[PDB]
Amino acid sequence: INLQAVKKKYKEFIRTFNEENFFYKYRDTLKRNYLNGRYFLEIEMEDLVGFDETLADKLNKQPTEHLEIFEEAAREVADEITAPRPEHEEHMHDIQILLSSNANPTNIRQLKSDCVSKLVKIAGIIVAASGISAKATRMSYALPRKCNPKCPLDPFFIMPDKCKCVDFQTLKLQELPDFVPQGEIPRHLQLFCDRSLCERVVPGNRVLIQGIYSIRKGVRAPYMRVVGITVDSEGAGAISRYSNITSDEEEHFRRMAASGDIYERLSQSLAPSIFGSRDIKKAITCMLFGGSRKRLPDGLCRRGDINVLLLGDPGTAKSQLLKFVEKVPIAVYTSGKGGLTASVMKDPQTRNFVMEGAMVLADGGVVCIDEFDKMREDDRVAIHEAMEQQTISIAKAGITTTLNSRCSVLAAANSIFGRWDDTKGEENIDFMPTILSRFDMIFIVKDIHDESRDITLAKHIINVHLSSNKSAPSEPAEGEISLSTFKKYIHYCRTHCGPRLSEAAGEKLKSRYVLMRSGAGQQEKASDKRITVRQLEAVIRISESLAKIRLQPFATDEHVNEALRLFQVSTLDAAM
Amino acid sequence: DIATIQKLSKDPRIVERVVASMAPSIYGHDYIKRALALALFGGESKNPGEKHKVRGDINLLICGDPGTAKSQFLKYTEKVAPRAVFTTGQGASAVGLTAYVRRNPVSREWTLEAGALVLADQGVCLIDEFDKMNDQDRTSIHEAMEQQSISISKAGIVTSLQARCTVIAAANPIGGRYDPSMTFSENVNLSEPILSRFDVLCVVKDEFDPMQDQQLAKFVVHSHMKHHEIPQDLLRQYIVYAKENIRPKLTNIDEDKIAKMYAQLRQESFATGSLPITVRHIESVIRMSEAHARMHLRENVMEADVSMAIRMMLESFIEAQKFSVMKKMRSTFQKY
Amino acid sequence: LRNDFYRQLVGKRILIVVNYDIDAICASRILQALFKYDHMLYTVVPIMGVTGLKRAYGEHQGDVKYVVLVNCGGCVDIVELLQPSDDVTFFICDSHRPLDVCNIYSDRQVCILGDASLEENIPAFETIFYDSEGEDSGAGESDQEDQAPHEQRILKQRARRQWESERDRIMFEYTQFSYYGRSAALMVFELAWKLSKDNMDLLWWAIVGITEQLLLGKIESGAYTLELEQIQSHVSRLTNKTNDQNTMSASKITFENDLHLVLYRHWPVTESMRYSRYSSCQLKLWTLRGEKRLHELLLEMGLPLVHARQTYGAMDLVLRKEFFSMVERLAEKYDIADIVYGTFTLSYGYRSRYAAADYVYALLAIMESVKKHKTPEDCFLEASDALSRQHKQLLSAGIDQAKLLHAAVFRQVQSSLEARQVHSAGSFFYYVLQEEHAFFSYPYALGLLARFLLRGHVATSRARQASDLPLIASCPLNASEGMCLLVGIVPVREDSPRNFFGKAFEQAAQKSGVALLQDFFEPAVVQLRQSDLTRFLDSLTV
Ligand SMILES: Nc1ncnc2c1ncn2[C@@H]1O[C@H](COP(=O)(O)OP(=O)(O)OP(=O)(O)O)[C@@H](O)[C@H]1O
Ligand SMILES: Nc1ncnc2c1ncn2[C@@H]1O[C@H](COP(=O)(O)OP(=O)(O)OP(=O)(O)O)[C@@H](O)[C@H]1O
Repeated sequence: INLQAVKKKYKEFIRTFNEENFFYKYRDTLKRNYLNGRYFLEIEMEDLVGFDETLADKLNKQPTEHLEIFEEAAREVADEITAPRPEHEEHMHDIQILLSSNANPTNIRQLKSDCVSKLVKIAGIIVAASGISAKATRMSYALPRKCNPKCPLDPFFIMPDKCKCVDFQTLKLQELPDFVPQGEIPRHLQLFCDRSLCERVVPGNRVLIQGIYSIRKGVRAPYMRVVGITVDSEGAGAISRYSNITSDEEEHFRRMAASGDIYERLSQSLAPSIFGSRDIKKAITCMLFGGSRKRLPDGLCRRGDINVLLLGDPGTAKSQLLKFVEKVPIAVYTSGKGGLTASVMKDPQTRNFVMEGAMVLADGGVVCIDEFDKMREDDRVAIHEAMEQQTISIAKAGITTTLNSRCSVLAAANSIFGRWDDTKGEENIDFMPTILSRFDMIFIVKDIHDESRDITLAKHIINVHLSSNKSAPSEPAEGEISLSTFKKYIHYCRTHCGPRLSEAAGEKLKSRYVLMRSGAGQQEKASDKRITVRQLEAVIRISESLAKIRLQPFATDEHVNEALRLFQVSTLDAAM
Repeated sequence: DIATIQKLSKDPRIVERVVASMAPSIYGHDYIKRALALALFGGESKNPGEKHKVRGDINLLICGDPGTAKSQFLKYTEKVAPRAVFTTGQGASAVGLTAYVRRNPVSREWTLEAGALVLADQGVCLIDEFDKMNDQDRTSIHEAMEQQSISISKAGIVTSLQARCTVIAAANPIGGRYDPSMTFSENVNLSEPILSRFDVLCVVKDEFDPMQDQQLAKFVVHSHMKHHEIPQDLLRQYIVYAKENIRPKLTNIDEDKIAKMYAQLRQESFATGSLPITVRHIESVIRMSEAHARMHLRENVMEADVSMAIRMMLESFIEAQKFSVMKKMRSTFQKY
Repeated sequence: LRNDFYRQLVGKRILIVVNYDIDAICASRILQALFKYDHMLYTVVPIMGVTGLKRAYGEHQGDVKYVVLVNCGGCVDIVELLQPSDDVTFFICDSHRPLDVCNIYSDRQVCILGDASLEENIPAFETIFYDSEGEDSGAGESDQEDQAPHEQRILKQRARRQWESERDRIMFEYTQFSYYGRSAALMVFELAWKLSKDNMDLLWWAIVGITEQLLLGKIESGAYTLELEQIQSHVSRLTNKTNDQNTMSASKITFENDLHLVLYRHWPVTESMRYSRYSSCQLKLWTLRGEKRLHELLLEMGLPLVHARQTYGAMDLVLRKEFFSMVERLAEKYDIADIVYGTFTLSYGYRSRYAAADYVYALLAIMESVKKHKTPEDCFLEASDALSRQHKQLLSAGIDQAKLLHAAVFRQVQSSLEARQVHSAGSFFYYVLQEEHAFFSYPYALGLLARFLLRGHVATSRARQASDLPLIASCPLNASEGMCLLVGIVPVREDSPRNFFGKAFEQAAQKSGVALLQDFFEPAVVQLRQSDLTRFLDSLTV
């Protein structure tokens, strides 16, 4: 029945939730949502078993009705508490509910006819979703014949001064990469969202989802919506924009910050299976942290982030490292074969020139690629541009919407003949220097021989490659632990501090770069044959990154001797 | 008639019964065919925590000579193994037949694909005429081998996808037939940063003896007397049982000695033909040992299969070095 | 009996609790609460070993009067161990009963809790210190030259004849077998029950105390099908509310006949039918076939497969209510008989309804032998700070940790078995192990290791000739630079015939003797050097 539910059960349910400690309610939560305009509420799905043993097993079967008996109970229990006296219910207001659980996730490949008009739980991934048009509830579907001398046959004028308005967003879902796409490609699905959950999910994230598989019109169509979404914890599966982090988390964080044995701890963090290569690694982690995007009263929106390089003989674990940098806030990865054009296609509906837009998708994330080498030049010029001004322009048809995106970039490579070029002269790149110039890092890889190193890289790998070893003994090391922390920690540290230099750093850095350029020019003159602003404006970013690390705003050049001794590697690499 | 596995599979001599139904085709050539028989037998993910997918499918080659009956080696694999693919040399540009295509219901859904490795995962790729392909495609195929994955762009999409399968090739070199035991990097224009991704080598070197010419001639003439110890009926099923269900491991046994042998490898081989001395081919040894014990359904292993693997590699890596074919021989009679 | 002595207990004391146990914490937290009732401050103690005890008394080397130790006693003639003991009040209450009587007599500084249907050692002291040979008691203890109020020296002959002919029973004591006896704090419940204490949570704590070693396979209950009268008679007869029990907090606790398969409640099924011994071994699942016979039972129950990989709590209703309503009757006929046992359950409130033993399998998993060097005692202080109704964020972590251990257990068993590491090595069976785990460092988990291999191999590869033979096992500690731990364990299904190995390993110690230790009050344990066992094993065969 419609009323025996609202008559007592839902209406007293919220009223009855009782554990001493005088918290265990959804009443106070409802009011402290109400006060601040939120208009929502969350529940589990296995608390009702703590109230009864039937209603839940009715919630699954006829959800669409129960989830409005809830709304009626919600407002009729909440407007009593709106009343300070009968004189401050200015007017009532509508709410939306959320429910959650921890039961079990599913996969798209089992969404079939039996799992229809029924609650579920899944786990997928996102690509993109629509804009925000509209939808409403009532105003003053079939609109029948009668009129209300004659007035004939359906003369109905909508009075939209007297209509209403809620939201509408149409979310999307693709599967995960480990549920038999092997002999296939991945399918996907489109969705639906209602009132307060637009701008709750940007594309490119891992989801938990609570939804329902229902139709619109025997070949008729699918779709799904949210029935109280939540999110993922792949380490920190969804910790990408919002904050349910608590003072405990800030406390643990900043207590880690002042701990002055964190950076040399973090130079051993990425590889619980690889040996060595530490000076290569001291600034693969700073690349995430980023420096400062300082605009000024003139134009100079100077380059914020940093950029990476590496090229070397195979056999030194390039691929795993870059896959790991993808793994550990948000990022994507391709390598070669992909663009120079952007996406001016045309929805066959309405025949216009829309802009679908994927350096877009790293506007706070980053990007990593291998093979700038083995992808030719028809698609390098748009990326020549993007990574120096970030004002990604468009001028194709009658649109000049030079949008922008702030992304960094990481580059692997492969040179011909190994260190054949790297011993002799000008075959470092085969193509051009202005994407070798326009970067920051300059880190070459070699695989030189020595018997001690040989035997050690022998047994070091065996204990790694023996029987999925690292259950016990990885975290028992000092502090080389928990990428999940690194995700949430970065998404703090980048989004708070506004650091910049001291006085004493400036003169020392100027003199040092002066000596660097002078040494380059002397190599020009000491060989009778043949230094940007970019090098200064990049190495400053490592000071930026370090001060980002320890959370000190102002940093020193003695703090940055490490950074300039990292750049020393670049200098003595391109020594010739 | 389903436990025929355990009617024979626990006897000792049946290690070499890999070969009696490997390819009863061609008189000589036992080594390379046993090696193929291994590389067709293996598979493991052994994914550790969070890092990556390691490897369970392996590169082969036989860049020998135009004449040795090698084409024909491979068709038994295609007609015997579970999953494989149709191609020769001169495929696409590796871009692929209608791969990049932005998504609308104009032009009737505008088909999408990226090559063929996507289309046979946990199967095998048949290729021939490696040295006779447009370099900028044999370029592109250079990602699957260890990373076992693709990643694309240049559409309205940036979807990604795994490429987990096995490579095998039996091509031809430059220079007509074949040099003598003179080196390899001189003998064919396959560059350094690829043949390292390749691990297990073989070469069909031929020269003239009258006796074996008589023997194989008798064998061939008898092979066209078909007028009018295993069958193929089973090792299909043996390999399915072995590759699906059993999931072996390793244990601490003598694994320091591999270090000394890899060290001898790299120190005695510096500048002669010594570029392809890397770490995957010493992934391969212990992995091949696991494949050997898979061929036993032993599920663990002792020194026997490890010494067998090290033996095979002594063999091959001596084969592809100088007319002084005995350097590692004299250096290795103490292990042998 | 201390309805009379307890009125001595007001002044200062020390409450010791010897080496870690669930009997320990259960029997002691109750006494903490008792002694903060009549306004006394007191002391609870961790023991890591008997050296920790002697230094503890050294650390408590005062004249503190009402000193207490519980669940110990068989270490020394404790008068000899304990010099400053002059007239100080000692208390034992230990269930490891087979103790010498040198500790019992000298009725100043001990409390004889001697009460049993076994009058087996009555003259047991009348010849050891009372008589002697080769030394005025007027006995062999005194002179033996025909001076003690067939030959002049047959005095000693009759003396040693009686001595040794009744060492037939002295060697029966402490030199044939060991055990435990009775409860840890059920006596203490009935003690306190005279003082009008209706603490339902105390009943739960003692239920935890019993259901540890109510494990009729691990350690015997005996009283069990008698305590289905007794404990109910404690609780059921006295009902404070006949009509008012539909209440939120701590509803008056109950009893039901349920099972001892692991963690039926909080996990899915088809992994939790897999980790116990009695369900697994009697269905043989580490081989492929066992999944098939399991599956053909799941047919007869006809549960869904998809459901059998959902948490039991997470299932739909009717199956998850009818589950045990089915399983009890159509499992008796398919190789497994004896998982159903007698236990309790209750909820605090609405969250979920905890299982009366499911703490102990988190407690055993709170033994974190971590390299921080502090954590055993912190594990104790966490454990006794866990059993309440209050601290509950941590019990879930305990359950998680427990299950991941229990599913790591099997991971070694398949690894060890089908390589045939079951070394016979003569009269008994023998096992050896190579490197360290944080899982199975300490020996509780080690006995749990042994008690899956054992049933598996010894039940399934043999005739009935050797199904009754005992067990040993290595266990290395890369912790302490190489000591090569060992534990002794019994043969199959003989509940009362328990360990020979109260001392039996000491045979080889008597022959050669090499750096052996017995630091634990636990007898069923030893500790060695890194590799000095092989010749000691050749000795330790017979
Ligand atoms: N220094 C190292 N320590 C441990 N393992 C290593 C090391 N280098 C490589 N490996 C192993 O080899 C693999 C890394 O090879 P990787 O894919 O980086 O080669 P690559 O850089 O892709 O070669 P190319 O650049 O020619 O494609 C990893 O799976 C790892 O197991
Ligand atoms: N030793 C041999 N044993 C059996 N058959 C042989 C032998 N030599 C040649 N043949 C036959 O000759 C034919 C040619 O096969 P073969 O593999 O020698 O050509 P190929 O070397 O692959 O040429 P390419 O490498 O250019 O494709 C086959 O049908 C094969 O049966």
